[PDB]
Amino acid sequence: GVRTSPTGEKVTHTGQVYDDEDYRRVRFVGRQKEVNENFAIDLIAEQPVSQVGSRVISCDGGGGALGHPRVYINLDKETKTGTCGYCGLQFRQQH
Amino acid sequence: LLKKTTGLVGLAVCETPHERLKILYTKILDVLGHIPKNAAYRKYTEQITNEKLSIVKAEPDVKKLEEQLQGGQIEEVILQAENELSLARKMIQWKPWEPLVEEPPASQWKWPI
Amino acid sequence: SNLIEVFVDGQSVMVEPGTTVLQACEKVGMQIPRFCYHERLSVAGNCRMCLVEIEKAPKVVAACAMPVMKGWNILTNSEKTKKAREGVMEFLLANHPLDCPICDQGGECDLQDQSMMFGSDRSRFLEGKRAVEDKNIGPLVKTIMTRCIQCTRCIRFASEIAGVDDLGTTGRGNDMQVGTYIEKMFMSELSGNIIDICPVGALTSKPYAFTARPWETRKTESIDVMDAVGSNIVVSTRTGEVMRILPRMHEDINEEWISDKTR
Amino acid sequence: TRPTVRPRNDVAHKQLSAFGEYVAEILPKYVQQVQVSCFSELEICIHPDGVIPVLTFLRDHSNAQFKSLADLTAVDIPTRQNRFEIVYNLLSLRFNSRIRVKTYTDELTPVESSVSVYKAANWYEREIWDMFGVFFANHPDLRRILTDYGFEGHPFRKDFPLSGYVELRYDDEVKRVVAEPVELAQEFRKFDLNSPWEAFPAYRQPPE
Amino acid sequence: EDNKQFFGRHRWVIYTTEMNGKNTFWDVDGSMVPPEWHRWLHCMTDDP
Amino acid sequence: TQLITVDEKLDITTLTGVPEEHIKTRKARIFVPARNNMQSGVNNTKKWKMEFDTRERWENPLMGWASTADPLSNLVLTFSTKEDAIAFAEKNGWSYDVEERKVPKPKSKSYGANFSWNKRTRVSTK
Amino acid sequence: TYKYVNLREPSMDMKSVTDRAAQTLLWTELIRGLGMTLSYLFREPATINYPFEKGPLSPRFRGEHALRRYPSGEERCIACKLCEAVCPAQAITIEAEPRADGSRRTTRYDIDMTKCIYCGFCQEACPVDAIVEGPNFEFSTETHEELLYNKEKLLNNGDKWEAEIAANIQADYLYR
Amino acid sequence: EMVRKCDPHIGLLHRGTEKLIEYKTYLQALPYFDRLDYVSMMCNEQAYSLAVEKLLNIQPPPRAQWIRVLFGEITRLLNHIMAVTTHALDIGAMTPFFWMFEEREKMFEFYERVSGARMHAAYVRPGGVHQDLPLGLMDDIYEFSKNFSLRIDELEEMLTNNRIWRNRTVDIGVVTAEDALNYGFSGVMLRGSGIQWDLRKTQPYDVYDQVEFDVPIGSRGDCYDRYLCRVEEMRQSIRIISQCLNKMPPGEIKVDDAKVSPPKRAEMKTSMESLIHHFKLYTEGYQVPPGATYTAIEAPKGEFGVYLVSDGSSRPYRCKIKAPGFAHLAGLDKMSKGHMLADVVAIIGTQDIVFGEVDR
Amino acid sequence: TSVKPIFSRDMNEAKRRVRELYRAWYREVPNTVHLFQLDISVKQGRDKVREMFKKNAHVTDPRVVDLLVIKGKMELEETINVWKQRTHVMRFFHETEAPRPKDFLSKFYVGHDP
Amino acid sequence: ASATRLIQGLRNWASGRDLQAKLQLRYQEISKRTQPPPKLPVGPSHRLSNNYYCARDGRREAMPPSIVMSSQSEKKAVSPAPPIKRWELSQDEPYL
Ligand code: SF4
Ligand code: SF4
Ligand code: SF4
Ligand code: SF4
Ligand code: FES
Ligand SMILES: [K+]
Ligand SMILES: [Zn+2]
Repeated sequence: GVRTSPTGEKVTHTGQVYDDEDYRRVRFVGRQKEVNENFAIDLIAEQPVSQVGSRVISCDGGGGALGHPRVYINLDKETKTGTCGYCGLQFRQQH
Repeated sequence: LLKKTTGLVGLAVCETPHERLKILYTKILDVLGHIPKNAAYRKYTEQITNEKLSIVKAEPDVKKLEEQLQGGQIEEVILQAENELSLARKMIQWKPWEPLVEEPPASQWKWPI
Repeated sequence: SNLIEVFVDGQSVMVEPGTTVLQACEKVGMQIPRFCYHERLSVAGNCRMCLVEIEKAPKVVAACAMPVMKGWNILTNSEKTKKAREGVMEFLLANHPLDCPICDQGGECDLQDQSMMFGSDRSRFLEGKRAVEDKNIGPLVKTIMTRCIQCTRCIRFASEIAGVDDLGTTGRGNDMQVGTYIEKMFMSELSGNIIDICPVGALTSKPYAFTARPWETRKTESIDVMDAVGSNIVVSTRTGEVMRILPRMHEDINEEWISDKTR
Repeated sequence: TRPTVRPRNDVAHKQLSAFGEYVAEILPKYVQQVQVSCFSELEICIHPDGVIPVLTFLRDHSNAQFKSLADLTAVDIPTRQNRFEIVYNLLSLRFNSRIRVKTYTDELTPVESSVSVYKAANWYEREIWDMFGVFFANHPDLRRILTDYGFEGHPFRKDFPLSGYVELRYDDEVKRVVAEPVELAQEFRKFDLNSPWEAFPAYRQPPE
Repeated sequence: EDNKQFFGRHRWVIYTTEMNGKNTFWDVDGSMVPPEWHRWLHCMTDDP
Repeated sequence: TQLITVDEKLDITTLTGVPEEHIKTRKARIFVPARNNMQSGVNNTKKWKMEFDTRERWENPLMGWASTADPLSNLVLTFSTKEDAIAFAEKNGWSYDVEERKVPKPKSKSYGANFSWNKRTRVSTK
Repeated sequence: TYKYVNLREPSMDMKSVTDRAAQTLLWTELIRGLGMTLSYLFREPATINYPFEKGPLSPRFRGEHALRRYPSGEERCIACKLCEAVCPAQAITIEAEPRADGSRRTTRYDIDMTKCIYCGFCQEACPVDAIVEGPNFEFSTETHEELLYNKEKLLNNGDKWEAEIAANIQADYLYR
Repeated sequence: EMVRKCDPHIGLLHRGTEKLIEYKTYLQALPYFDRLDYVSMMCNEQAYSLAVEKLLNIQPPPRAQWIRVLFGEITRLLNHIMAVTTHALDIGAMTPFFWMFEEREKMFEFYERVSGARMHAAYVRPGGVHQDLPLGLMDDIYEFSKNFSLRIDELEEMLTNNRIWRNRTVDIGVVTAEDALNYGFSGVMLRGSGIQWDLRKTQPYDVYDQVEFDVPIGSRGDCYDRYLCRVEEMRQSIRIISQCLNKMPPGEIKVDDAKVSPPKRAEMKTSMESLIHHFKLYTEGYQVPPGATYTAIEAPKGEFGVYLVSDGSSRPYRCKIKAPGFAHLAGLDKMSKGHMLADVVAIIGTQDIVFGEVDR
Repeated sequence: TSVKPIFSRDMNEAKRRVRELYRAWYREVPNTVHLFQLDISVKQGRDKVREMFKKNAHVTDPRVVDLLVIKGKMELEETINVWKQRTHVMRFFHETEAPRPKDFLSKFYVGHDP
Repeated sequence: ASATRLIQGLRNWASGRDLQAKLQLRYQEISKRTQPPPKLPVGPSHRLSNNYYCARDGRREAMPPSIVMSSQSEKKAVSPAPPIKRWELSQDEPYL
């Protein structure tokens, strides 16, 4: 979800944009500002919450040794989903 | 049999190695007699020089003398005898059997610091 | 003087009666590994990382708690001391989570450092680990309780120094959880110091969360000005920006604590 | 301890200990320590007044014959009052051996040049002048060898900073490469890496 | 491909005359190869 | 004779190539570094350290990095004792200030004191 | 266990002396050298037709840096700063914060490609395979600061080259 | 025409390498050694790795030792091709440069397949090597080595019996053996003068005591004997590579002490101890025990040594780099007296001088 | 408090050597201006040599002034021989460096440093 | 490899060698660019038992250097090692 400042400048996924009175916009004059349009905070929120039937799940990000270190997530809160601190995939105990 | 070259560049062949070795060993013992008796350089160098001179007096051959002196060619054994002679002539001047000139400072050789 | 003579690795050292084995090793300049012992907390003895061999004694003793007797030869580097350290470290790392990149304690972790120093270099644990529900004890102390090693420095600090008596252990066995058992918020005036004494990233600083990392920080020793105590602090910076404020030890002022405002 | 641990050599350890006793009692006027490391390397710590009598000994004596000067080195140690530690690495081809002859100096006391023993030293200690500021007496042509021609200071001292004090750039006003005080667009990030737990109990120092 | 040519000549690209709006009839470029063919052309794999 | 008598104070500032601005305006600090309270290890509190006063760090206009103009900004020297550090500072013409070593005082530890009869040092839990 | 290069005495019979003088006067070894050069004239050369043909590379190749994402679009980097701790040239500059969902992510990830020594210690220090040094070597610029990459350029190199980086890591992760 | 004096001024590539090493860890200091003798990359890697492993009191696995000797002899081929062909290129023979840099291109493909970089691999590490051989690499090393003898034969066709090549090398750069030893020469600079000294024979490292090779000995100490010594060292390197390809053992490629060598990436993502050890090795690095070693190898230019001093920390306190070319270029002044200006460039060619190792 | 000398037994031999080094530099300055085709005057270069000598005029140790004579002779040998270029000679004249603030008020204006 | 037999014979004659036997250009004899996945073996410390690290710790068995002489009979003069053995001339190819 990229947006645009009043100066016409794209705001990055970090939130950086130069101010109106900031001289450092002159580096983009006649050139471009390279932002990445694939925001990971948007793409991870599109994922479905995975319903599992255990009390503690494991997550390695998929792909085995191609993902992240394997972590175990406790799913005892029925208020909040159990979110992987590495990959951001989130889990819910189905009962 | 007159070995054609020593194999080392700038090291000529000695035609009469035994007489040259006897002259150099007796000259090392002559210079080394000027050192005091308590000096370990005198005792150690007299020991090795008398052993080498005994071996040179014991062997007529050049090849077997090279195999039992155990110093490579006979010409670099002659070179080593000359270096030992020059060293002992310097050791007369330096007098290193004397006690230590200065103790090092208190943590001069302490590693790790 | 009633000083008795004890031996650490054969070296003689004169100690006051009632000296623990850890303090006798500390007098000859040797630091025993520990997780629950803290020199300003009460002695718990519940991590077993300090187990050292007394010679002519067929049992390792908890050096954090055991008083010395006269003439003990403490063997800090013997074989069964090292086997005790490696075994206890393996049990500490069995259910411990692989969070070292996403953990703020990384680079300043006692569990990492004395896993490198006193433990084995690989795992034999072929099972699944535990995962513990995170607690909410305030907007200051981030709580990730899977990383907890149940050393009870929380509870001894909050009981003895902060005078709170609200942290505790619930349950029994491998399900023993350190928490408050209820949705209760641990806000003392000294509630930040549990981030200092926790040897793992189970309790971390929520304002300092994810922002820096201890090897790239410049440690400027300075003074607090928030009160008139004059608490000695470390301002740690990174690339010309203040990252956090830690305590310095001064025995006469702030012993090794600071208030939450200072922190 | 078989597969991953380096196998200890006891024979060369014993031989280097015996030869260190030999060198120490032949030359007790200068020899201050003799030590053999666990990986079997012999170090002869001598007094700086005996650089030449020791090194001419080991080059010329018929039980030493250290005919090659492999490397000559200085090490700055600022916690010593003689902060520089001059290190001679010697190779005896005849006995297939290596020896280390270590001595010391501070900023001001000269060391005698060993070019009359090993001509190989002619640049090394010259490098030691350029990098550490250890003056060598009776060196044939002592000058700088590695730094720039107008360079002030001696870089491999540990009180000298990593980047220098001056940087260079072409200035177009003066049509010339010029020196200015160094200003980095990004400072070198000093990392505090040392763990606070002791790694090696064998090397523990006695406390105060 | 030409597997009878020697290793280095055996795979090649003819670049297009127009890519992303730019006339590349003469101004062909080594970075005009997309990444799925970049393994094949640089012989990082046997499979196109 | 071959030894002379020099009774002047040891000062090598004209030899080290340091410019004058980073001799007389810098304040060397000589101190045993305080223990990181994140850890219980004390191996980093063993040797004395000499650092300098931190000068300006500012933002790179292009990238946002920490730019500096201080050559001595990363210079940390390590000394076995305090007096070696003081002698190295006085030898180089550095104005220094020394903080004394803060040693932790020996505490009185007793496990049975957690379970006393009449004292306040009973622990309420374990 | 040793041999003597150049320890041959030439033979002194009239056959060998006349052979050496015919070599001297009639230039036999020079015609040998001309013949070896003429033998290379009629060989197929080793020249590849760059840029239409490319030099062969391996999947271990260390080229242009890129930041990878998961197969959900979430970026792999969790701001642990191991790559900038291991970086031998201090080419990596990382700043982080918790972002709006509490995830541990970077706000700054700079690689100076003019400090970088292209040794790949960052990709092998990375615990999540986030920073990788990809297959691209054709990224010469006309300006110095176009090689001063920030997080946007690195995530765009990941999005640009992921179809190839995933296959190189597929072919080489079992050696790692 | 005569050269009375030759004063080399160096420092034009002085980069303060070994002051930069004091502020980096041991793993971070390893790629500096690729860039010293930058036609002998893995040999300098091997010298520094042997130095660190000697201070660490650990040893590499046998397969890593055979890979080190294999790639060190591939490196010796690289360095002597560079040496011989640029020494001929300065004198004027420009063509075997082009003939032998294609074989050198194939050996850079071997480096790129084993490490991912054609020159500065950072591959030989303290504790073993970084990564195992990719499957099919040793077959291609076999197909290179089987044909490389004909390439040496046609180089030696183009130079050895050539009268113009002999007239530029035979009376030139004569060093007596005693002056070669007294000037700190090493390698071919000794063995051209008849000295029977090679560190792979006399003070052998990793598995050189298990390979069978000859040592070419010069007889006159000139540029021509040193040329023939380098050609025959390429021959004997092909012999060693044949033996290493025949005798490569199975097993691991790092030391299985995981407090020195990093664990595998599959087990770093599974085990707690492996992730802790991966973390601490790639941030702090391993602590090396305190002490000082002087570890030397027979690099293809001569004795390449490291005097490495650890103070106990995970960073080197001191790392002096003894390079052969430093003492060789020091002896350039004696080697060129009584010769001419076109002979000094041949002397500079036959002392294989790369100024990265001269200047550090 | 008894140390080994470098060249001088006392301060007087050291001042003899300092004096002879100043003589040699004073003689060499016109040759230096001519062959490096410097655009300074000879008087300006002799003033710079006077400044570089009088910077060190506070040193009361014979060993330190012996080393200063040694380093000055090395600079002189690098100037007599064309080993320095024009740039290394002109680095004594800090031309591209803007004059720094010297008083308190302007250093207060420009930044934080004393 | 694609050269005609006339050019092949000319090239072999001008070099004086059989050049087609050892071609410096590479063809289908080299390894496949795509390989099957490996199963690399583990080291000797990948054992679930009898694998305490205190019994295979290389860095902790490093000792401080043993001080032989320090400033706090008719015994044999020693060398640092026995004298080096004279090398044998090569039986393979001595050039003699
Ligand atoms: S607490 Fe320590 S061992 Fe556990 S994840 Fe954090 S850094 Fe790693
Ligand atoms: S949260 Fe930390 S201090 Fe509290 S009991 Fe657990 S490990 Fe100990
Ligand atoms: S390849 Fe090496 S130098 Fe480049 S960013 Fe990665 S770790 Fe740093
Ligand atoms: S790229 Fe990898 S190593 Fe670097 S900070 Fe991100 S997760 Fe850590
Ligand atoms: S320290 Fe004694 S058991 Fe925790
Ligand atoms: K904590
Ligand atoms: Zn996950």
